[PDB]
Amino acid sequence: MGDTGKLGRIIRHDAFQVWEGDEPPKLRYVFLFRNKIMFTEQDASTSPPSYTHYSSIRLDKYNIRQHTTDEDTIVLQPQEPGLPSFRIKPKDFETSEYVRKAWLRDIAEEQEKYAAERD
Repeated sequence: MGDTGKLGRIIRHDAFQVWEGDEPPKLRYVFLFRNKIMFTEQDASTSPPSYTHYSSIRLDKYNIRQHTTDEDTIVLQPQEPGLPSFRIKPKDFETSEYVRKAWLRDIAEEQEKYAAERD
């Protein structure tokens, strides 16, 4: 790909420790930029593997669902041949939720600038 990438920071960027395609846990830094969700799956699979920003999702041709009622979880479903069903859990750190709660709302209406930009 190269090194022609910007910082973005236009939407949201947090690390969600979850399990993609039924495969063992990952530590992906989910970065939402413009209209796509690119998460760097920092997979501590020994040493050689891991995912150098290889995994990515686009809010165009993907199906998505969301769990709530204390258990907030964004679950995307593959409406494209290949993509697996991978969730995201509130594996933030100590106390949170309210952080990931905003993440849902973000998905429901990507780009803060579209509505009202802050900071």
